[PDB]
Amino acid sequence: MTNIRKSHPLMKIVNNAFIDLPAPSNISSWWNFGSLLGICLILQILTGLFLAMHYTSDTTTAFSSVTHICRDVNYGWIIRYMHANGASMFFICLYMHVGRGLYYGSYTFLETWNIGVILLLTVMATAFMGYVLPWGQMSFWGATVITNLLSAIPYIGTNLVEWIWGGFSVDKATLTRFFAFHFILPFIIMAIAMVHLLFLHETGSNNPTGISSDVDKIPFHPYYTIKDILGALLLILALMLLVLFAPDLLGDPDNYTPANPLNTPPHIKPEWYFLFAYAILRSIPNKLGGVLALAFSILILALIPLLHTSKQRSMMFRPLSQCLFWALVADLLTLTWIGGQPVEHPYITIGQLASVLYFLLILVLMPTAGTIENKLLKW
Amino acid sequence: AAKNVVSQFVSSMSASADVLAMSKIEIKLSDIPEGKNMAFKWRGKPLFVRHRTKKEIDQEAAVEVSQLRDPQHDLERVKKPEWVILIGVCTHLGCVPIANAGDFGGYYCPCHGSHYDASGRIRKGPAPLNLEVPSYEFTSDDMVIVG
Amino acid sequence: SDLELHPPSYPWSHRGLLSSLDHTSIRRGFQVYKQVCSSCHSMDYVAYRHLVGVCYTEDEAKALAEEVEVQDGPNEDGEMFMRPGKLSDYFPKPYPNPEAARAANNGALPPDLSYIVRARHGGEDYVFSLLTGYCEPPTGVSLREGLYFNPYFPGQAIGMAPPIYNEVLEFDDGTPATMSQVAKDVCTFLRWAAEPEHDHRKRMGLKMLLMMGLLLPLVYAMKRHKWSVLKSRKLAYRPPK
Amino acid sequence: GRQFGHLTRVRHVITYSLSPFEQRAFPHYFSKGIPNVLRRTRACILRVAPPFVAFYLVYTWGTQEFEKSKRKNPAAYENDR
Amino acid sequence: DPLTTVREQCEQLEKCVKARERLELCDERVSSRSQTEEDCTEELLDFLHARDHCVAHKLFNSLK
Amino acid sequence: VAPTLTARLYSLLFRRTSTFALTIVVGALFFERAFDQGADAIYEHINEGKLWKHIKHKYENK
Amino acid sequence: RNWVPTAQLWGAVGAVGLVSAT
Ligand code: HEC
Ligand code: HEM
Ligand code: HEM
Ligand code: FES
Repeated sequence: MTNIRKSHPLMKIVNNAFIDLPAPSNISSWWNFGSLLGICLILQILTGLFLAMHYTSDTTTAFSSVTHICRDVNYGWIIRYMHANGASMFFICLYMHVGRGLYYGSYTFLETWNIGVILLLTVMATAFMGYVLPWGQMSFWGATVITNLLSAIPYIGTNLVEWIWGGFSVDKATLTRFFAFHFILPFIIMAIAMVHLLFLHETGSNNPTGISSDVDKIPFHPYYTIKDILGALLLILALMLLVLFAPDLLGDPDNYTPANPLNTPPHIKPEWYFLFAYAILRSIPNKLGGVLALAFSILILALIPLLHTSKQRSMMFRPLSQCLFWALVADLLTLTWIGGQPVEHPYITIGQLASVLYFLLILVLMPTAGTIENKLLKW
Repeated sequence: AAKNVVSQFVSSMSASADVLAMSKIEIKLSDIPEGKNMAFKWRGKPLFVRHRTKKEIDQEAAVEVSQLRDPQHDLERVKKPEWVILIGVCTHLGCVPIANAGDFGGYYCPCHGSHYDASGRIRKGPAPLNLEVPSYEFTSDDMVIVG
Repeated sequence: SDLELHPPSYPWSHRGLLSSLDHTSIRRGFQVYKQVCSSCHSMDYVAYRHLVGVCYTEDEAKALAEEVEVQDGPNEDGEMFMRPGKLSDYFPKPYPNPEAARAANNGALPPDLSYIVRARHGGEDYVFSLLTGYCEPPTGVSLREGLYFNPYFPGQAIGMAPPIYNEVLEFDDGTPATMSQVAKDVCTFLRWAAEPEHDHRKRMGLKMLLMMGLLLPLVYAMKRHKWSVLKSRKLAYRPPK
Repeated sequence: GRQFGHLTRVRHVITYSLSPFEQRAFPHYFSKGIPNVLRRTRACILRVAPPFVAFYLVYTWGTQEFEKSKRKNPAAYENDR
Repeated sequence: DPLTTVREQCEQLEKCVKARERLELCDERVSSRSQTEEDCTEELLDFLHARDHCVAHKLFNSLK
Repeated sequence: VAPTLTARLYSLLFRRTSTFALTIVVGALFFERAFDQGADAIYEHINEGKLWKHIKHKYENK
Repeated sequence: RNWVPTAQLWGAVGAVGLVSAT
């Protein structure tokens, strides 16, 4: 080699991971979420830093500071809204990435998947703290309710909850901590994302068919750079449509009411992204049984691999699998609906059956369906 | 697309509706009778406005440039002979000069003995450099805008 | 667990994606707040900055601003010797501090109207329907005097004096002061206080839609330009066999 | 490790491809899609659609009840008696 | 002025006339005991709902 | 024969990427301005007299 | 060679870019 820019600098060779990388030809449009997933995280960061550049992390000011951001600071209003709606997109994308892992069995990539779960839980921590940042009625009561949930742990819990908060309630100390954690988390996240990339770069992508495509590879640059760009255009279009014409639409919580430490959230609930878990949680009478089964909703993901039963890592050729896959998605939809529901009979009995359904689908139904399909094919 | 995006992001650092307003917000009436040294609260410090007298001007014009502790010919501070605008904080250890006091027809620092001539100019005491002159334009005859 | 008749979906002049605020309404509705409301409810994030957002001049609002500082002045803020002039001062707090407020209204605490439309669930539709909604207690019902009965309050009661009644105030131009006509103007000025950026935003939406209607179709082209090679491709398998 | 010349072995396979510039990006824009979009949607629909349909019934019923039981403040037990 | 006329019109439509009957009864069909739980609200809300839907569309063309 | 509009455009401006960039730089400029002018107008037409621009007359210089 | 011409158009581009952009 001489004057082959890419290999010359060693650092620049490391970037050919986005150009000369063998990329499956056939490849649904559900493969852009990965790339979108990463634009999201840069978008937040950017935007964020800017918000952090005029935000104050105190009980007295926080709401004011937010409020100042979207009134007297130039373009501080979109940036903030862009930031808030950003985080809806980052989750919307997130669930698309996973739906695909589930469906095409990308999670066959044992190690890559694991880091995916880690990533997924790491964004969840960040979205849970930042919401607290503005210090609105919704944020103030959900932070209390969720961290106190933790006090379900028998021996420690209680002491714990207090250390997290840094007091007996959620006053200054608490708020200042979330700011710092919110801040550095995403930088920690970016390292992970990159380790995630690292492991996948050893095996390549999977595809609709569910068969090796080494016989059919394609240079990433020519194709997929255009595809990614277009997907980003579509991504940005959804974010701005929502930011510019439906600002809070998606932001269910109307609570732009500074948090008064003794009031009534009629129906307090995490934002959309966490309703599944919430629902899941209420269905249990006992509070410790709810937390464990709150944790398991999300962690279940780390066992999928070990639940895979078929010989076709691709659900694509497997109809009974497809049907339950979709169900669980609609079950999951149903669970999010419960999330905004009053605590009552109708919603309780429904949510209860939906939780059962949800673990049944992942724990027992699908696996059986796997074997059945394999027997039908005489495999 | 990139042009607006980028230029919105950048603007968000430049100033603020809030900080802006208050920054240059200052006007004055013409009530200051030759003699008295009014005083305004502008930008979190003291804003001294002194209407002056032919006598004043005349004498202040005739200080020697060559010997001043902070050499700076009267005639270059004020934009109008008749009016002198200053910042009301002693350039020593930060007390506030006293209007028309001390041994010099100016102001007086009741903290270490710091004497100021009518211009701003240090003429006795540790005080280093002369009282500093804000930026401002005279608008119509009755209007003066500090900042 | 009382039904709430929150459903209102009030017709509006800015209901549409491209639809913008009517400042004359904003203007009107401001006066409404100032005369009818200023008394008990505050608007803290509201500076006297209507000028361009409300069509009040700088000289206009300076003067409007000035009298509000002369009578409610910085003397209720703690500027002992402050009077007319200033523009960075925010709308005067009806009372020195919250606790008082609730006393003047007997335990209730008059909500800052700044964000009302954006805060409570249901936006300017509910606010309009509350103010304009006051009907006769229901057969068999009892009411403490402060507990006026309002058809759209969660708990089916509110501590709200005659919010707005006919000929409560008078506008400059002559706009017919009807309870409702006044409410339509009051809400509007509220919408804007909640979201100042309402008009910029929707203009931006226009430019983001047109632009995107040029880039989505272009960039799709670009995508078929390149891909064409692959999608047009044809295969052939020829073993020696 | 090199990814491009070490992926696999292929023997006896000829492929024929043309340049972008000699070709058109959008051959039968709508006459291909329509029937392709139609044909795959109709093979999706059965697999996909159902569980969402069911969620909609559950939604509908489920909210009905709620508003009744609660709105039907007399539902549980009557007035007269 | 405006608001007050439109309201009436609204309650003059066959579906307003029809569901005002549930109001009319309850408003007087309460017994002796006056079972506080007999609160006439439910029935009222229904009326109000339909009155207002109507109101809104027409009432709007009448203001400034 | 003459070159299609495209071919003319092509051989004048796109052969050399230096010219191609230049073009893009200048068109990015010209385009902003018409877009804004047009787009703004469009918008302002939809809310006639709703915006201060339309309403400054009432309290302006007597 | 062709560098002057090309450097000249490249210099143009940066110029107009700043000017406008900025
Ligand atoms: C003093 C008297 C006033 C005046 C002039 C206005 N309001 Fe209103 N208001 C007042 C009190 C004491 C309360 C508390 C009610 C309670 O806790 O039961 C309220 C309440 C409201 C609400 C209700 C929202 C809610 O709590 O769900 C709204 C929307 C409201 N006030 C708005 C409002 C507007 C727009 C006014 C001017 C036209 C207005 N109020 C006047 C006391 C007073
Ligand atoms: C990367 C993952 C991130 C997620 C999921 C995320 C999400 C959020 C959310 C949901 C909010 C609440 C805002 C609201 O609804 O009012 C918020 C606020 C905030 N975020 Fe982020 N954010 C992320 C990254 C960052 C980063 C990297 C920074 C700065 C380095 C940051 C700084 C802030 C600040 C200062 C606020 C408070 C002001 C506001 O409410 O907008 N965030 N974030
Ligand atoms: C910060 C969050 C994440 C980022 C930035 C990210 C990024 C990416 C990128 C860029 C790709 C390559 C393109 C693609 O395959 O779509 C990818 C693939 C993949 N991701 Fe992630 N991802 C994230 C979250 C997750 C999560 C939560 C999971 C699972 C829990 C996951 C599992 C996978 C798997 C299994 C693949 C490869 C599947 C295949 O292509 O065969 N990722 N990811
Ligand atoms: S503060 Fe002025 S002489 Fe000391």
